[PDB]
Amino acid sequence: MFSKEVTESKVFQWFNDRLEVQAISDDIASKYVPPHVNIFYCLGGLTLTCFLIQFATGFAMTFYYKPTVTEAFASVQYIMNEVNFGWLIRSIHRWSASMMVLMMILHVFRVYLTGGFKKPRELTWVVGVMLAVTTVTFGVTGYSLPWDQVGYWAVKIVSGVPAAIPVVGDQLVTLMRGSESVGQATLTRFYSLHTFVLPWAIAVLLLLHFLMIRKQGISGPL
Amino acid sequence: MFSKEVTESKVFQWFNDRLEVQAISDDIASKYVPPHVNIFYCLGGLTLTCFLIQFATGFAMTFYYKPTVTEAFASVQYIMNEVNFGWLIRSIHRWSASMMVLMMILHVFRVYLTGGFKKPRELTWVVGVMLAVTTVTFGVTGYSLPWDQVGYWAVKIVSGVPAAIPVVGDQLVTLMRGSESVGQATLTRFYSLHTFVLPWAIAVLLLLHFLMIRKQGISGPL
Amino acid sequence: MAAGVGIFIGYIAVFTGVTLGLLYGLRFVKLI
Amino acid sequence: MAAGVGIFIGYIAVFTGVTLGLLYGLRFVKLI
Amino acid sequence: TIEIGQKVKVYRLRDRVSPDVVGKLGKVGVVKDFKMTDGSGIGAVVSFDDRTATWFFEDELKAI
Amino acid sequence: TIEIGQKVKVYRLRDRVSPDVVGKLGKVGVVKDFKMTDGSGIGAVVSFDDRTATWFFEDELKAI
Amino acid sequence: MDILTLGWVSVLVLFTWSISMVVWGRNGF
Amino acid sequence: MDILTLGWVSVLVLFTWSISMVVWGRNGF
Amino acid sequence: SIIKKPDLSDPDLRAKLAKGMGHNYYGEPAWPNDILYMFPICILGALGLIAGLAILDPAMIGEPADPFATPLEILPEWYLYPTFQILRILPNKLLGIAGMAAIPLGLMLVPFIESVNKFQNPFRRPIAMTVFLFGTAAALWLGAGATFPIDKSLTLGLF
Amino acid sequence: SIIKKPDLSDPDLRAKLAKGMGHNYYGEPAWPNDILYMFPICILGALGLIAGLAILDPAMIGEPADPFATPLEILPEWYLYPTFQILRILPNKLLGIAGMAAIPLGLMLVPFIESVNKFQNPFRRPIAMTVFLFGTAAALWLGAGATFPIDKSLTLGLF
Amino acid sequence: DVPDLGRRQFMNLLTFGTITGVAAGALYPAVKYLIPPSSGGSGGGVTAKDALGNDVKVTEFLASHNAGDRVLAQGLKGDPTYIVVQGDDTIANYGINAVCTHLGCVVPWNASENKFMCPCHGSQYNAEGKVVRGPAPLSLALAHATVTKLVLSTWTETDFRTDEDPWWA
Amino acid sequence: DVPDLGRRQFMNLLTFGTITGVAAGALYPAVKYLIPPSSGGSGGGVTAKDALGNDVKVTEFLASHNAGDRVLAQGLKGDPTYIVVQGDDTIANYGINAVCTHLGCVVPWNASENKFMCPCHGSQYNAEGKVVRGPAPLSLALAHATVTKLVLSTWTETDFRTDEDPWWA
Amino acid sequence: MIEPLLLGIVLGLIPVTLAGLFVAAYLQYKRG
Amino acid sequence: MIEPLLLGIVLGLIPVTLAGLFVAAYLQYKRG
Amino acid sequence: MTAESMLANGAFIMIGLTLLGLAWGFVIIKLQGS
Amino acid sequence: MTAESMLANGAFIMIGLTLLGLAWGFVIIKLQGS
Amino acid sequence: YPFWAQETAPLTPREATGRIVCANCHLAQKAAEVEIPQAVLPDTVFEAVVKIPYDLDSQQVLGDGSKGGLNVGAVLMLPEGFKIAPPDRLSEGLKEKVGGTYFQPYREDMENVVIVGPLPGEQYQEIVFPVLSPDPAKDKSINYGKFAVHLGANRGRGQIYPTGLLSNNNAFKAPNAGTISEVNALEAGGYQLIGTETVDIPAGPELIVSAGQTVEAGEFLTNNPNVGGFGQKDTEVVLQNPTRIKFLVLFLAGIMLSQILLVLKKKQIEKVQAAELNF
Amino acid sequence: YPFWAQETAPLTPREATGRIVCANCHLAQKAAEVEIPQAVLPDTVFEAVVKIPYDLDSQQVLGDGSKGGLNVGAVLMLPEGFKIAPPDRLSEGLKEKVGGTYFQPYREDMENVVIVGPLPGEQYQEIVFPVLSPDPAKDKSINYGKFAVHLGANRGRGQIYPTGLLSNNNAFKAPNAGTISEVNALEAGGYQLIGTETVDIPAGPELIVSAGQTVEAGEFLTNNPNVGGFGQKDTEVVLQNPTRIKFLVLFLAGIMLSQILLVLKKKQIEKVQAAELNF
Ligand code: FES
Ligand code: FES
Repeated sequence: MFSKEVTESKVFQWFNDRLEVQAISDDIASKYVPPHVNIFYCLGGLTLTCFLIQFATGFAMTFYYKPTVTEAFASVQYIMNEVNFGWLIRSIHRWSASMMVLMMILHVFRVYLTGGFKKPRELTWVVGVMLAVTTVTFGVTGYSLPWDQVGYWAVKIVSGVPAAIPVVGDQLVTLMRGSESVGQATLTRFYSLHTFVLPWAIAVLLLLHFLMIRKQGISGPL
Repeated sequence: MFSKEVTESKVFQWFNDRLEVQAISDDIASKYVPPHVNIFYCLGGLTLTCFLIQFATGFAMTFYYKPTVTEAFASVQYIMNEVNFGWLIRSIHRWSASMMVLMMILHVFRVYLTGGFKKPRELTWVVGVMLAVTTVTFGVTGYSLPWDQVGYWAVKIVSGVPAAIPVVGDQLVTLMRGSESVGQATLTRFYSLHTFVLPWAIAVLLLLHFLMIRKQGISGPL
Repeated sequence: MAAGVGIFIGYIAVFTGVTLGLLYGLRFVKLI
Repeated sequence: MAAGVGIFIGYIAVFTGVTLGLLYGLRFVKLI
Repeated sequence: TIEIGQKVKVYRLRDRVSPDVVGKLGKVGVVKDFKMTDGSGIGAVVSFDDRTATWFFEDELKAI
Repeated sequence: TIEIGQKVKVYRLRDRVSPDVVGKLGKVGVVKDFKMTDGSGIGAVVSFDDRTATWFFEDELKAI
Repeated sequence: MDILTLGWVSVLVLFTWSISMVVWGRNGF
Repeated sequence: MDILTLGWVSVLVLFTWSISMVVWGRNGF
Repeated sequence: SIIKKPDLSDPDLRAKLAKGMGHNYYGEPAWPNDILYMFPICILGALGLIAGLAILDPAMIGEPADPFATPLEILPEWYLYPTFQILRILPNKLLGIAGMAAIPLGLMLVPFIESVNKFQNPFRRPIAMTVFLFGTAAALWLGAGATFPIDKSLTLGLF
Repeated sequence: SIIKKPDLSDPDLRAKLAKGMGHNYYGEPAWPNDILYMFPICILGALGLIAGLAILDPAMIGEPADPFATPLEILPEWYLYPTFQILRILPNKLLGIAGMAAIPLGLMLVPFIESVNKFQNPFRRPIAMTVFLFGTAAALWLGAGATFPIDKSLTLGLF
Repeated sequence: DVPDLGRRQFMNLLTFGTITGVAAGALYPAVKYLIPPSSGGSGGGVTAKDALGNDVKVTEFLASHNAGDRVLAQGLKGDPTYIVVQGDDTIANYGINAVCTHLGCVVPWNASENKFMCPCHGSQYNAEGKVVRGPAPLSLALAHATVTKLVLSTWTETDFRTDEDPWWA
Repeated sequence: DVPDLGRRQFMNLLTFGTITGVAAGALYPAVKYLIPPSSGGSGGGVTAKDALGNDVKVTEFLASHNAGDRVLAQGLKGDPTYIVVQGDDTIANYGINAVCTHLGCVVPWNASENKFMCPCHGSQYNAEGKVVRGPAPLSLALAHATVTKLVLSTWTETDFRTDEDPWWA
Repeated sequence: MIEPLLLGIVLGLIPVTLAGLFVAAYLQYKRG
Repeated sequence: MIEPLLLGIVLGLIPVTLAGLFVAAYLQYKRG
Repeated sequence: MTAESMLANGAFIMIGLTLLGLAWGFVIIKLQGS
Repeated sequence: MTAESMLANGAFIMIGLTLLGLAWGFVIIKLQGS
Repeated sequence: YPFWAQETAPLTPREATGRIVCANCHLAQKAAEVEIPQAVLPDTVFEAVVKIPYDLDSQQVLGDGSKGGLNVGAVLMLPEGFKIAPPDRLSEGLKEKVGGTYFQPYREDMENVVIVGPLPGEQYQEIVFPVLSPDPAKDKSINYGKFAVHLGANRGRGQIYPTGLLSNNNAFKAPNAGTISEVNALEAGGYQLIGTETVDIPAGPELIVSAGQTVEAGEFLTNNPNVGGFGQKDTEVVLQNPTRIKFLVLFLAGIMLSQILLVLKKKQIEKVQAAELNF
Repeated sequence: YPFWAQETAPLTPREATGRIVCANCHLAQKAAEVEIPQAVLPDTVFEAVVKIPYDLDSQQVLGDGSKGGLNVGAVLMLPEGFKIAPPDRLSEGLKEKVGGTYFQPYREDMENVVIVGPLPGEQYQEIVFPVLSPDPAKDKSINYGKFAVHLGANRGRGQIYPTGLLSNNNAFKAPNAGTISEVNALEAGGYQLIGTETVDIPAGPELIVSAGQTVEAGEFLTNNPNVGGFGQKDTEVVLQNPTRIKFLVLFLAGIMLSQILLVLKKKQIEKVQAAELNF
């Protein structure tokens, strides 16, 4: 991983002396991509690319977006209109949400049609499905943040379906909405989930997933 | 790390066939705490404890706190009064910010007075100083979130300080305030920094710090 | 704060009594 | 659009020309 | 598990194959290389007398 | 450079020391144990004739 | 030349070209 | 007995006791 | 490119291959061949294609939320089109929620059910490819149904 | 606890100890002695003391921010008391800013300057303990000065 | 007598059971915190508010509708409840909660057909709000509508349409 | 021939230089985005508002505060600017910006002393706003005031206190 | 609302990716 | 504003922790 | 042309341009011939 | 007592109870049988 | 007609729910389409072909009673800033395509919304609306972005007048459960049907209940002669900045070239690695 | 006096800056203190000892230019819900301690804020304010928490009347640059200094410029006889719920016991490990 020039440089020797960074190089270089791997094994990684764009542009939109029922739509139209390149950042964010979910579906098709999930990699698939759920949760929580007609009514519909359970469902609806009715509490809670809870949940699930693929490696040849 | 009972159970045998979790146990059990370590080596760990409380109770206060200039003080007094145990969660969070910084100062005193920073642990100390800066940034961004008088004026003072830079000061003030004057843009930006940017920065710096501690181990006997 | 000092004495005496009671009792039943 | 297919063809053709110009050129000067 | 350069006889064919490959069944061919197979087993490419080198699962072929 | 049981003789004292160690300068001892000193050094407990064992840095002692 | 057509064809061409550069670099599919 | 005094003494006692349990468990300071 | 050959003489690689792992030990080098050079080709492909889709088809600022007026047609994101159709067409709400929850848990059960067979190739997994292709056609049919009116949702107005 | 002794025969441990590392290879076991048992002792101590401080001394809802009325005495958090005093006492604002930034950057250089001496004990580095005790007394003096009027800030009203 | 598995597991039950009791004590305030405060209001007569923040005056409404069409106003549980005029002079004593029961799409009122007609999935209701047809299993909730300030109270008596105990109560 | 170190590093310069140009192209919109948009093209004629945010009319301000009194009204750069009356008939054509120059602490007005007196560090200013005493090196910024709508324009002309170029300009 | 372009990209990529994974599978399954 | 209790705990712990670390250091430094 | 049509045409162009992607990469591989 | 009084006495209580904790845990070490 | 929409709801044809007011009276629900470009550069005349497709041969009950041809109108609610291109901006080709269609704004100060109709349906199965996109450069209020274009296109007569009465083109229904004691024409197509509540129907639809069968309240007395219907189609048009696409094409060409250079650097590292393996 | 604050600023003594109105006329600044408990249970009479320390032998100039004793007043701004305990609620110790001090609310509907004074300073160096904490349980508006208790404490005569004139207890200063002329005792002790602008001063102050030195505008003409001053001290009182501390004590005892059991399990595992090493 480190070329001879970097290995001999006194700076790298300093780092090697203290943190033995060469061991990282050896671990990265020991791996090999088997011949059976093809372009479709890129899809999982592209699912991460779309997430990292979503991580960056979301960080961009937190600086201007105001998660309030009086200011959320005005702040989203401010991002679009007034903010410099806020049209680009918001459009890229919507498009990378759709492309993250599409790349994820294609990745589940690759995995499934290559037997990636088969023993010993059952837990990688299960953490996968959890990741997928977390991503659809990101999509739902985000859809409602603009507090536009489409978003507000999508959260109205989806958050009221837990009511189907006779007794417990009412409590789940009051928890999801954070109030008896979709309102300011629902927007504060969906925003806290979207921008804080769910990035940490999907980052813990991404670390679990990538640690299990690193340990076990890639699946065998078809 | 796994008793004789957990080991040999079909469940642990399953997880160990797949992910080789036994290697984690071996690595955790191989380490030893040298005799010179004493109660004061606890202080850095307690700095993490105070951070984890700050991570949990902060997650709690994101569900109710509304980062708007018209609703931030009303939402903080709603957390205190109306929300169940929101007085407890907010008071614990305010107290754990002070106790995180105090535990960090006491941990800098331990480290510096134990020679922990000396070669080869120079980079652990430098990431330490980065952590410290990030923690004081958490304190400053948080102090202003209630948008009370002390908070609003503390952000007014601190955010107008970069103005004194001769050439580029004014743009740094406009950048950190997010507006010509401390206002709603400054509260949206301080909240984005507080609940999203700074937790990720301090978590990357905490992971770097703990990885360097683990690789290098603890400092030598005094 | 004389009463507070009394309560502090009482807390350290109660808890140290519980600690040594538990330690010697468990050692007696050979648990520890 | 037919104009779009013409521009697409031109785009691809020029990019193939640059990729293979660079490939054979760098191979010639031995950079590859 | 399987010796290189070892004559093998194909007792069974796991998968449906073209007629030519089925002709290979029951023919002695010196294994020429090892190919990783579907089940992560070590399958063996088999060079037959006619030189139609076709890979086979280790389960299929039997050491000769 | 030092092994256990090895007879040693302290010749220098890197840090300030109590009167006992003042007297121990130029004394005959036998290594009793390996101290873990600062600077990540391998120190050595030394049992002298006095019968009181004092730890020393590696540089201080002279193997003989 | 319509700039809207050129924008759509640039995006379409970058999708085609990224697929072709990935099969070229990796030497197959 | 003053509840307020018991409230402050519980916290002071838990600080003392946590220090004493850490030096007891580790068998020294 | 230089391709490492699996060093099968090594008993450690044979043991790993027995368990299904150890395929990251042979083939082309991971770094820098694939990770350093080829991965940024895909990262730049995706960044450029998402930026081009953003520029060409920017995000649309909707109408301000009216709690008193429900859009004639309210729809979720496209990935929740089959999830949403299930809700509307199934009369009992509770079976709708059971189906919504049965999608992810059934997916979580895919590996345990299917690992009876060891063969990863789709052509050596007949029943699993039958269930998968039927379920993909059913999820695409439900998703297409979500957009249609509730009267013509189940037939896509085709018949 | 029965304490492992450093196996100095091992050349790997000797090499690690030469470089300053390898102190996590001897002493009492890390797990479960300290990690499992003692760490939750400190975690529960801190959680209980923070909950007791929160209950006994809860947070104060201040007054709402008035942009037109500056509080007579605005103060930051206690950890920025020495920094805040730096700002007000120094006549030139830019000099104050340079001092504020010199606190963290000055800290970042501590290891490089100090590593000239290999000894970790404070009593073996007199100059470093002199500079440290002077700097801790100066930071506590600045912090105490921050909480006084600017007229009596530098003397704490003592002189 | 070195502690065997049984004694070790009993001491693990003692220690970690007590730490689990303390953990549950610390978690209970957090869980109760996350549960929204039960502060919807009185839970009885919640004055019907206008679409705008202002609370609608009964008489001002009685001078605005002109009997052309049914109007909506924030209701119990924050669901827009229709206020019928039924003669213009005095609002009807009952207000039909205009939230479809199938999923919650606010049902508009087609005064041409004299029946609510939800566009969301096409669940019809009559003037009284009973489901004449459509997927919606239950009927639209009713509320009390006094002519005084307006107070909206859940229909505690048997509904006069289906003549059964109200599901919403 | 096999590419030598120089050739390898030149091809690395080609590839990663172009990837750095593409990265800078993608990063520039992000950095410009984070830079806040300018409130307006020119910060001139910034109608004086209030802390509550309502626009402050010159006539209403004149009616209140009698004479020789100072009341803050939001001004240029979102800083409260005192508006002098000096006769209760026409507001003075100038409005002292009551923001301490060295810090941000808003400066109150003591009409009894006829001198501004900042409470943070005691930085005083005379009636005209000039620095008389205290740690603040610069003076309070000035603006125009119009007696006919109230608008505050960046005071660009030479200040009539120190008779030097406006520092704030 | 329905985004037609996005569902065109979706219905285009899903079946071409499925066809290509079944083709890669068939070619690996083939015996030369 | 000044929180006198918090400042008390800060000014109590800082010097007791400093004294304790200098005592630990002296105890390691001194030779038995 | 219209946004609505990009549902159908956009899908076929995708199918069309993925394979044309694939194929052209092979063309480059064949063309380079080294 | 008063809130303001808790600055000095609270600091002395901190020093005192840190040293008393150390002492009492050494006491507990001794009170156990080795 | 479209002008009774101006009368009934002068503020805006679209409600907050997104239901154009046309539906309040045109009860049936036929199709409707708009062929608006996915994107339109600023200050450029484009065309929005509003298809209002009904069967040509179908005949509807004219107000008098005798069947006749349908007409077609529409309310094309363009985004803010858009309007109908003036004739001078129209090209000769679009001068021909549009013809003599009169387009009027739903109200002054609302030029974006345009109400065509009523137009004879035989030759207006497709109404080309010549739009002129706004320039965000000239007008600050206008910005570049995706904007919604809502159409309400209707063919045939309505069912309910602005007065609230019911038109002859409507399936009448029973007021009360009353037996049909009398049914008479009186040299007209109106039928004074007979609780025996006497009700009158006009000379539009033919009776399905002409027999003396008893009637119940609600049951349709006549067939529904409405062969037309209102439809609404919400689309989107991206007002695209040309500079955005110039810099996009430049950025994507940079990415393409960098990908070429990435594959070539991989070729170089592969050559080095192949020479390293050789001994 | 305190009632001139009621008149001047009836709404509230404290400004938005937190400056009590006292200072606006009591220009000097001396120390003021409040001995309020750190926490007070609900519905409990406690004491707030407002210390107003001034040197007792110090003599101020009186309205009539005659040295005399100072007086002491104060504005104790308690939190919302707090009040002055009525005499019935007072204990005998506090009944006698408070004595006959009359405490009045700054205004009706503002019982929390209490004004005392003017009181002879000789016997009122410390004014015990008998407070009565509110019960959040009985009063929904009031809640348990940390609250701010502001204080004003003037210890001497002011300098400027509500009329805006200046009192004799003040350092009078030059209006304009002149030179003293025809200096005489205009009043009984007042003076008439003489741009030669004739200015008059009251008897209180003593001239520092009586000599024929020239005068400049804004130059203090006399000594400052102001020996008193106003001070303000903002403190805090925690209205504490007793149940909060009951459950806190129980939770912390749980934690303490669990820590004991953690050390005991460490002892057990140390025994197991020590016997495991032995063979
Ligand atoms: S929600 Fe109205 S019909 Fe389903
Ligand atoms: S900012 Fe004005 S005196 Fe400090």
